Amino acid sequence: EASGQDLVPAAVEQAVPIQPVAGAALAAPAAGQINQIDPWIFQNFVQCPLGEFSISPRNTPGEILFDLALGPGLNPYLAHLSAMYTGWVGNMEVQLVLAGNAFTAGKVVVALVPPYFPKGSL
Amino acid sequence: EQAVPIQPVAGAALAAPAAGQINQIDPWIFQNFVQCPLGEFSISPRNTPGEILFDLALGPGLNPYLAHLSAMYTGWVGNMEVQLVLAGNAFTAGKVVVALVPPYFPKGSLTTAQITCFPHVMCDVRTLEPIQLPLLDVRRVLWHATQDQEESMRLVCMLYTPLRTNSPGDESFVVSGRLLSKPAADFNFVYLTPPIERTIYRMVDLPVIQPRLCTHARWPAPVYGLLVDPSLPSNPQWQNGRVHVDGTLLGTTPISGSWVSCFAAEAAYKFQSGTGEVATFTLIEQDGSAYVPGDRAAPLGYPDFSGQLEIEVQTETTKTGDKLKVTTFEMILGPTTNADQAPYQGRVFASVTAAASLDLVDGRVRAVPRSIYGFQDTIPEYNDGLLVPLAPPIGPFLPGEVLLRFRTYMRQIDTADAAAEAIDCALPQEFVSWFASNAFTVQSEALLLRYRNTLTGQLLFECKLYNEGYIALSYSGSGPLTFPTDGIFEVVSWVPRLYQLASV
Amino acid sequence: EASGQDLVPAAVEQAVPIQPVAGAALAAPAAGQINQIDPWIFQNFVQCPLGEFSISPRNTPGEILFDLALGPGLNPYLAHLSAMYTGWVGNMEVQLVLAGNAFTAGKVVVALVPPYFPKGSLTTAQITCFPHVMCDVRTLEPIQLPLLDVRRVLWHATQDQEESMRLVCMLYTPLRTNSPGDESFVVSGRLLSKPAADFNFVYLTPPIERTIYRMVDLPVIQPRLCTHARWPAPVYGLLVDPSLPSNPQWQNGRVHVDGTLLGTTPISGSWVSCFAAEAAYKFQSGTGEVATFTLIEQDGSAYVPGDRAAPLGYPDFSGQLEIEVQTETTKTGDKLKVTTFEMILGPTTNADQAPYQGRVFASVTAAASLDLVDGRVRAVPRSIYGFQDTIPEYNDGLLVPLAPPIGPFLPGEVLLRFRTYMRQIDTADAAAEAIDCALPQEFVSWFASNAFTVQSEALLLRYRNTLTGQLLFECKLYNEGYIALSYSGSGPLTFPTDGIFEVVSWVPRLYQLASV
Amino acid sequence: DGTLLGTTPISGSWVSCFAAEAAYKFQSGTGEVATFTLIEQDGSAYVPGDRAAPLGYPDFSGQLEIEVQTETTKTGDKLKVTTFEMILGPTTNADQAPYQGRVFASVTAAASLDLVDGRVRAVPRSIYGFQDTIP
Repeated sequence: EASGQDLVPAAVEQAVPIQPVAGAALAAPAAGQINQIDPWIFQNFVQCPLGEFSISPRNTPGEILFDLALGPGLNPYLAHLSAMYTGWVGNMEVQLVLAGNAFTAGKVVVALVPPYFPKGSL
Repeated sequence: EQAVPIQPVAGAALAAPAAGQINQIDPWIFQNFVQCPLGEFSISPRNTPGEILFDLALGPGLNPYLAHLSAMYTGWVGNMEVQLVLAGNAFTAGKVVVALVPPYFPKGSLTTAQITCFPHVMCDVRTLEPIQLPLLDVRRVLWHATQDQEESMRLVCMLYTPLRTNSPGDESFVVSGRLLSKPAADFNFVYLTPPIERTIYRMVDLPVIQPRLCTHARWPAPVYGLLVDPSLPSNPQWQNGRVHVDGTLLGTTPISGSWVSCFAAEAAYKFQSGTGEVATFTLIEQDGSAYVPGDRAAPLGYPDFSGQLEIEVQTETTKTGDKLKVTTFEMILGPTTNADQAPYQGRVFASVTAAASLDLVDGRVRAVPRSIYGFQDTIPEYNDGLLVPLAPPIGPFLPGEVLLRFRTYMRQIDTADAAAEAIDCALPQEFVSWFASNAFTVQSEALLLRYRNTLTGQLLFECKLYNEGYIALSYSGSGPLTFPTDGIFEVVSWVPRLYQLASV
Repeated sequence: EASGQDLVPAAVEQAVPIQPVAGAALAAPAAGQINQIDPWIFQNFVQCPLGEFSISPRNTPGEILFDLALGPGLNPYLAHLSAMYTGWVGNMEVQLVLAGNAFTAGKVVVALVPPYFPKGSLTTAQITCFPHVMCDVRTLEPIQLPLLDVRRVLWHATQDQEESMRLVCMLYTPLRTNSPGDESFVVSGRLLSKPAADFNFVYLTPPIERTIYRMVDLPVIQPRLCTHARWPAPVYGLLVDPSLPSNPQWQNGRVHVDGTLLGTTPISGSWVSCFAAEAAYKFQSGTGEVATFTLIEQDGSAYVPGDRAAPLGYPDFSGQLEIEVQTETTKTGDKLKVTTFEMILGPTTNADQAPYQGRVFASVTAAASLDLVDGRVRAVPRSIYGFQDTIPEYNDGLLVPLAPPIGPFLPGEVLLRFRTYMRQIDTADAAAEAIDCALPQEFVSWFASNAFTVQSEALLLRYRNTLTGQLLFECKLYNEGYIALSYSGSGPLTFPTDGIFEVVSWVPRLYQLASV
Repeated sequence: DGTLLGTTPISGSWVSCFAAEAAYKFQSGTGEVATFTLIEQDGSAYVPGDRAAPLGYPDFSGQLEIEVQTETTKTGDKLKVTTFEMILGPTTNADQAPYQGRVFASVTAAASLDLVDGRVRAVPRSIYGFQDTIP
């Protein structure tokens, strides 16, 4: 552990109110080919293409920090396998590493905006 | 946390026997906190203990899945459940007290010993997790009605003990807090009803028209650019283009855009051996309705700028061959120490400079302005020399806010002045005839407008619309800054009048 | 929980060595009436009248922070129920909220001093011999501690007479800060309190009006509308200024908090800076008309030399002032007429100017003899020539008993002046000079006609601008009828005149205010 | 219950006196003439409402001698408190508009008593021809 605990260690995936969602079990009988991705990609996390952002004190409230859309463009692998295949399915797990100095404050909110929502202001 | 001395309070089990239906709620609302945007605050080391940070009442307006869901139903009844997040780190100190004031209480100032005699929690500014606490529904009628802002249990949050922290040279460490709120287990709506749109829960949405096309409000000519100018008078009392957000029409503002700067009247033409053909118009509202001296300083549409202007009038001349003809006249608006221009009473004297006794005929007239002379952005003489009930000056801006302008240009006769200096209004007429044609209900004090470019999408500034009918903009420059005139105004939310914008 | 735990969270009532004490079980058979107090008062704590204190690094060790005595004056309820009943009993529970920044140090000690102990010194050597508790000025939670009722009579009376178990604390070892820049964190305290298991009142009497636990009500009227107490003119703006003398002894607009007048403060708003007198008009070949005014109270009652240095309402500045007088002259055709006299205050090298004895003089530059018959008349001012805000010669040049100077202030506190301007007759410049009182005349006429009971040393005020609803400053009000405000700037500082002074809570003298 | 009928001022000093912006001229007849534009005594502006006059305006007829502070532009004199002769009753000839905020005052001075414009409050010095009827 670090030293010390005048920080706030959120290690728990907070409870988001959204049902589970079926992945490549709705595309197995309608994509005429068997496919799997190397089972050692599912093991370690890895930085997205768009990986970095900064929260500087000049950023007012409301400035979208990182607006990243689900797809193969969220790994260096899944975006480099997705040049062979034509199409994808399924879920994903995203980490978020923001561990600012112990002399800071202020809070961010992450919102799983659904499809077909007009891009723009938010 | 949520240990306050209040008995449980029943809802939707006390108003079911006397309510036709008891409708339920999409059960994915009971599992998602939402924020009422007047539930934000920012403590700062320079805040004396006793300020009221947020004061908000129970209702369906605290949760935009209810402010909208309450257009289909007649009445609501039940509890809510709120939580407060304080964003402070472990090097701060100083308490904050949240109190559940009951729903019949003389509003006003509560000194820091009167906010703790209520039921209340006290919590530090070093608490990570949200401070959950319930918002029960203490009422006396069975179930409230949705189209009726009636009293209900309020939350008040007071800075009990000042903040004590260090702070760098920028920007002095505000401890910001937010509030969120979701329906409790038994918040039910009562009677289903065809959804009427103009219920009293509606963000005041502004017309989607670029300020370059909207018709100006003080001179009949399109807008030619909007700008800020801290050098010009910062508290003018123009009498046109003055509409409160909640619909009312301050001053002499007309609901058209064509009534502006032009009056209708019954004309009285008579010849004199001096200036010639003088005219004494007895005023009237343009549409035809008679005019009586009332609370507004002049008939609807009269000008509100001092200086000489000519008017164009159709005169049914009784000569031979020249039956009908539009001629120009000459009228003086300013005091000028000799002029019986009493619009407040309904008499305006306009003359010409003609040597012939051209025999006009009296009758109804509407007088469109043709050109100003010696323009002065100050009040004409609405009475002979006395006072007159007029609209109060625009304001008051927070320290570090300047009025937004909507500049148009006007015709002008002169001899050496070439630059066409001209007038500006607070809101283009397409906003006046839009706030008077909806009668929006007004939530607190000011909307957080935003002027977005239509194609690039990038913001330009965050103007704050004060519902007394103007648009303040945070600014610190020295000279008049000019903005692009091809964006779009769009609202964001309500906001407390103590809000601080982003400097431009 | 907070973040984090480099603080010290004393949540436990420390063990005080004192037996339990029976409350309203010794007054049940000797108070011929059943009584209970609303059972929802026993549930939540609530701030006392005297609730606030401050531990600033300047406070040496030994300075008593809060010395509060057990009684009904320790809740806003128990002090508002105790206007009906006559007498109380029983225990109480007091909290103590001192949660200073995590960069402080220093410790306080709280000692349940028993009754019949001589009030006064209580130095830092004999505050630990009592049954005490030591607590750090960093403690996070509130620190509960009891306040039992040690007594020898069954139930005390509800007049301040009785003596009960005070609960005094003391800045044991001083507060010193540790953060690396130009700031020491004054730790503010709070004090919440609730009646114990068996507090109870005894006999039910009529809720008399002028009772003893009226907190304070300052009149809800803007300083812009009030009337000045040193010149018949409205108030035109309040401000703070260190440049001017910060210890004057104005003999007008000087009332205690409990109404006791001081010096020569009138009760009217019209009696101000004027006087009634039996006139004596004569003529001589020099200046002309001479009036030997024999002073008399403005209402008509005869003047007498007393402790106050002048008749009620006599002007307490220095300089030449004109005067309006309604006189009935003998000249035919013009009998009744108002005329203007002139009177010079202060030393004049010809000074039988004894407003204390009862004689003053006026002189009009009349050519002929203004044949004016002597007569009782009042004299209202119209203009001042040589203004000097200092005490005039109340005797010829001798000593005269008068009101003490406005003080004393803490280090860094300035008098808060309600300022007005008076008509001026001068020759060179055109800046009408300014006079200023400590309390507008409405406050004097209000305190004089209410007779509150001051509790400890001062009332912590505020200033709520009613238009917008934001505070403006945190000014403290001493009992000697002046409003001290903490301030550090060099030039003056003017405040708006729409605020509503509202009392917040009692407070000792050592309360370090919030600078502006 | 606190309501303020009529035009009663709160401060006990606003009574029977009014503040106004002055505008002196000197006609060659009666003498100086000041056309006071009335203003609420605290300073805030005036608007014709439902009370008869600004707060504190006197409600008794009779020619009233006011005493007012003024400033002159002559030599050796900078400030001086002078008097005026205001008429309060109907007087059968006066463009007096206490409701609209315009009141006349004059003196008897053959010379041109030059005075600079400004803001002045007219406390009443003396009355003459008193009547207890509304002006």
